[PDB]
Amino acid sequence: SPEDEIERLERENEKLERENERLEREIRWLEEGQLEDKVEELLSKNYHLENEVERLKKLVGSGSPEDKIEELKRKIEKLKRENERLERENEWLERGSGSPEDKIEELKRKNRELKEKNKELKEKIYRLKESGQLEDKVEELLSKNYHLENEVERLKKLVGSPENEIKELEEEIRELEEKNEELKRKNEWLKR
Repeated sequence: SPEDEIERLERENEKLERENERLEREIRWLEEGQLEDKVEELLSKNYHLENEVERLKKLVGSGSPEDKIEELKRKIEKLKRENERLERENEWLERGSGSPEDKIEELKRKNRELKEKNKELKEKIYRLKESGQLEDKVEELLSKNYHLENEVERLKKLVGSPENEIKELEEEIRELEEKNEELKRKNEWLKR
């Protein structure tokens, strides 16, 4: 089915999109690097991020709400993708296949573009890394900087009251389940 194609290419492109962004940043740091200077300032940046992780960790008194919020955010993601799958089929049934096939065409063009750039970016980094020892240190420290960045934001999506948060997410789940049901009713109505 066309929507099986659409889903696949969106999955693959977003990952490419994310991975290319990281490579862009690495090259931007290694071309700009005076590399010893760049290393020092990455240490300080990672130092500041690790203390923020610690600060935010202490603002979390219990992991039990954290677990719950994480669980609800996952459920919300499941429900949204399923609602999107139902809306696409419903549009397709109502309005025909010309709209997916153009979307697919655009998605396969961007996919090829994204992969071409990925290969170029990755090729540039190997060249940039080259008989250099500082260069790997810079690689690791940027990688660490990426993970600490992600960790600070994870702890920011939590801390504000954790139970007010669970209250919100559970209301959103009610809305999505209501929407899911309407979309399935319209779908069965169409395929009758």
